[PDB]
Amino acid sequence: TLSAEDKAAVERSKMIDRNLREDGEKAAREVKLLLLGAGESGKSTIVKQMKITGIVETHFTFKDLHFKMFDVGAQRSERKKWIHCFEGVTAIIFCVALSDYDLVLAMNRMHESMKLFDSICNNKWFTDTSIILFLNKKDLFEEKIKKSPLTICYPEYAGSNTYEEAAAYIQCQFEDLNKRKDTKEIYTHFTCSTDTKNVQFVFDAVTDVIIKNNLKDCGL
Amino acid sequence: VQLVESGGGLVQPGGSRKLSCSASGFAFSSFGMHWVRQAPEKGLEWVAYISSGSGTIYYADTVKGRFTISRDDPKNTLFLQMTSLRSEDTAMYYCVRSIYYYGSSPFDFWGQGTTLTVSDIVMTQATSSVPVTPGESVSISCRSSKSLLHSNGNTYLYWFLQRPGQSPQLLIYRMSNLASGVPDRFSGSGSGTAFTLTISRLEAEDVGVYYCMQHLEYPLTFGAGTKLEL
Amino acid sequence: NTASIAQARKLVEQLKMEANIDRIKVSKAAADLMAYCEAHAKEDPLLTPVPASENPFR
Amino acid sequence: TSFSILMSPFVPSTIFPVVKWITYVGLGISIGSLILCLIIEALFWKQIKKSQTSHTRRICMVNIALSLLIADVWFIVGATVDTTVNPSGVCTAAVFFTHFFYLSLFFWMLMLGILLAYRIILVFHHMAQHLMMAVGFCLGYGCPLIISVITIAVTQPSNTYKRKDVCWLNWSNGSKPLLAFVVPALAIVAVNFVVVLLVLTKLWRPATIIRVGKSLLILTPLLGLTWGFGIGTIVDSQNLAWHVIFALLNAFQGFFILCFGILLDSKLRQLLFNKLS
Amino acid sequence: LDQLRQEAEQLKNQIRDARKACADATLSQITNNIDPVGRIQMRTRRTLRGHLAKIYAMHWGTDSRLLVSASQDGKLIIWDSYTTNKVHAIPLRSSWVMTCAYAPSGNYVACGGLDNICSIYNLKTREGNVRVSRELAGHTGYLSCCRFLDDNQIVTSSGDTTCALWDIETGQQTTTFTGHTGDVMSLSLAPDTRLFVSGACDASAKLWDVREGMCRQTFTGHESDINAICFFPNGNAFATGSDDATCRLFDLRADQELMTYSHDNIICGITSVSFSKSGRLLLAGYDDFNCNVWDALKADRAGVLAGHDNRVSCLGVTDDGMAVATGSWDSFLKIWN
Repeated sequence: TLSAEDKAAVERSKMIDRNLREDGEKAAREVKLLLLGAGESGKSTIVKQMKITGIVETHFTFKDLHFKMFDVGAQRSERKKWIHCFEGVTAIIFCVALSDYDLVLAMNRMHESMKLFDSICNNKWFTDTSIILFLNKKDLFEEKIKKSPLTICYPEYAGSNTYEEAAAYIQCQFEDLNKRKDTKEIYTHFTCSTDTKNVQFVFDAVTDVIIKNNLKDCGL
Repeated sequence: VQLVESGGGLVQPGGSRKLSCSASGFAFSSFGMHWVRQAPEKGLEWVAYISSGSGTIYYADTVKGRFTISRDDPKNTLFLQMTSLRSEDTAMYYCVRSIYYYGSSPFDFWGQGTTLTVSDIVMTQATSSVPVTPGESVSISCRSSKSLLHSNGNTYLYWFLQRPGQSPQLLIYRMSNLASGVPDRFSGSGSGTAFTLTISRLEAEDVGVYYCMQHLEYPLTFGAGTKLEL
Repeated sequence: NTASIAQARKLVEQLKMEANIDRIKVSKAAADLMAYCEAHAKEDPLLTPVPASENPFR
Repeated sequence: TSFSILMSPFVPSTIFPVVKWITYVGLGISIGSLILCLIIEALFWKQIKKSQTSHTRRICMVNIALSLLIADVWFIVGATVDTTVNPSGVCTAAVFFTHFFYLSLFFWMLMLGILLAYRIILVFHHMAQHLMMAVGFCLGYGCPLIISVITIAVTQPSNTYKRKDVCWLNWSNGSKPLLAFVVPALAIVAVNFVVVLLVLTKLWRPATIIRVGKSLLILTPLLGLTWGFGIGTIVDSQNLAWHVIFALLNAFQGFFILCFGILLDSKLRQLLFNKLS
Repeated sequence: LDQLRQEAEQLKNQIRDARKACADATLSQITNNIDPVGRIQMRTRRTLRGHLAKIYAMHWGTDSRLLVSASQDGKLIIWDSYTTNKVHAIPLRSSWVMTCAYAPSGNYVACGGLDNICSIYNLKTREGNVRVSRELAGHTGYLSCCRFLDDNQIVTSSGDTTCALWDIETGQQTTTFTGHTGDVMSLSLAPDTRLFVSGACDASAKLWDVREGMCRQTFTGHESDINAICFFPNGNAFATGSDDATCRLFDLRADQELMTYSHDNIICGITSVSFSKSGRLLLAGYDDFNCNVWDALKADRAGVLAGHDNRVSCLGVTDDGMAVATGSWDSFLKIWN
């Protein structure tokens, strides 16, 4: 009980749906990552080397996967109004520096960096989303601890005053603030300025979250 | 927007012909296409329809089996191929564009028409000729053998104007609505199988032949024609 | 300083524009809204569904 | 009419008041449970096309549920028809139905197992949805339409296509018809056990105990692990009483699938509670 | 400096006195006796399928048949409600897009998002497609809302305490608006296309004239970020959605909040408010997954469109009131009547 025009309209609508679904299906095979860190964090070096106003949509192609690194550092708004839009990202990449282990910006850098890592961990949108962590500026740290007592920022540690001991405290204290090891896990890593490990670590974390996804898609 | 016919000429009965259409200046792969023909001294005749997606085809009762319509999107071209030519096919052809979605205007632009020289609702006109002088108003009619008012609220009458040496121009699509590029002094309408066209304040270049068409069910059939005279 | 003077001038301008307004009671706004909602309540399908024939969505 | 007559060529009289009865009771729940599954499965099909995994898996579940339902009903037919009243007709049709649909359910289990193995091993690879459904249906209802058809073709001429006492296959120094049911039914159990072991290595990161325990529960029945019990009663005449274990664990698979493969998914649970409750 | 401070204090005191002088009786002390809408046993008639991600905005056309809706996937669809047909699909330039517009004469659309820019597309072309005609830049923070004034004028707002009126023909801001303190998230254009009211994340609303650039009013009364704003179709009032689990209806003359919609057992956000054609329904979306319908004159009860299984994000009505469309985070849109 249709004219010719109605049949043509139906044909046009169905064609639109076919192309729409094809494009939407291809647009779900991407990898989405959000970059965060403190101000003056040295995150510029990581952003340039790692490769893995409004928004700086840094696009990369690595291991056949399309990494959308959203750098949102140009924004001057509360994160509570525009972060939830990324709730489908596989990963949050976090950058903090070792060098300011006792350098007071006011107090010091590490306390506020730890506040940021804690705030990102227990954020209710990021219940099931992994957080990959970079600690950076380690050579200047190994040079600089030669004069600092290390106890300025952490007046409860009394360990051996070598590089590995203080670095182990830094890494453990960063990994400490997870309240929800049941669903997400935090991965710790220190920036390897002469290596491409900064890429491989992030790639491996993304792969692991993807396998977890495809495995809990079967009901497990 | 530009549409151009091509591929005509003189052909004996039998053999085959292929009329092509080259389009330029618009998005070719989103419209639907028709071929419409006209007698050497008389009214028009529909031939074929092809649509978007290459899924719907319709032909004429007089030609079916001898004809084949096709489109090519990447190159923006249209084709109609015919076999076993007869004397009733001596005519002049045209491609016509038309796109269907809520609120579009079918038959918006006509091509130029190629010429082919070869050695069932019924719609007629009411009169033959009305002498016309500039400064006066004119009106023309048609009648049809069956209703054109479909179920969904439309009325498929199409009103066209032709001038000597020119191609048709979409005076009226769907018997009530005015096309783009045409003066507002024109108007057209219809009734229960009785149809009309009006031109107020007649000017020069408003003297020619006026044509009616239906589009309710395939195939499509025309009248014979009405002409004003200066 | 210059910044304080500019801020004070901006505050003066904004509060002068906001203060000099013809204002009406909230009850008058409520009454007008009620009257409007009552007047145009016949051509409204969602409040009173169409009887299944003039409704293209049935 | 034990459930073990699917597997065992012989059932001891000494235990007929028990091993037979268990069977019946189990079927009573199984069918009565399985139908419910499919009905619930029809209600929420419109929000499932979230990825290719969701759709493919839940199609496999639909097939397993229906195949088990019909197989068990027609087996109840085959057991409940008197062999001394109707020499032909309904008895032979019952045997056919049991064989075909029982092959069907095992094959669909194999399909779900290969799905999960595909998703984890080769992480990054994608094929079109329609090819997936085509392969799934042509293998799930595939070989079942070859074996239960060929089986009759050679078996009928000698009239070895029935047992004397129960309208089901029997073998005695000759035609071997349950070796066209027993061997397939078990050759998939091995694959799905491997599947569970493969997932457990990923799940055990070092509630590590609770996650692995829930995994073992959710993939014990639905992948066909319980059928292995019958490997103890198809190699011994009268070991002790393994028959009752086989009946108690295998005749209630429908309840297993409904409680685990259905009531364990969180989103489906919430949707059911919002809709029906 | 000191004289300016004293003048500002005096003007603020005058504003406070004016606000206090108009708080004697309100809608529920006047219109609570009006006849309830009862139970709106309001059922799906069509499910517009197609969205592969969340929905963030829809807008109804002027023919009550052609609809526009857009996602955080990067698509903006012009679609047919009567026969559930898709007429146009428009790809976008940046997927972080949070508002859409539909031209009143029926020829253009517009979009905007975090990338700070407002874009304008033209429909009725002779060449057979929909193309972008304008890109407007000059804001600094994210762009949250946009409306058409006419075929050549467009109003935008962003997260900077800034709003702007833009000449479409030339690309130059005719007059820009500053004076908030927090991010501005939305605006809702007057029926006369001369005004606009904008909500900003300081429990703030501000009223602005398009021709001049001056602001004339600021309303307060909320406790967190205000997410969605709309306008009463006669130009006397507007309603805002807050993230502290309440909806509000302010007047553009009363200089205060008129009503608040809230309940004890509701502690979730409001992502959109819109009205119906007659105004006797206020349809508001929440995060509790329900697209509730309020009796907008009593704030009393909630007819419920419990159809969705995720967060609500947008909802709107037609110009003749035939249908309502709700869009929520479940990748589906529902046409209801």
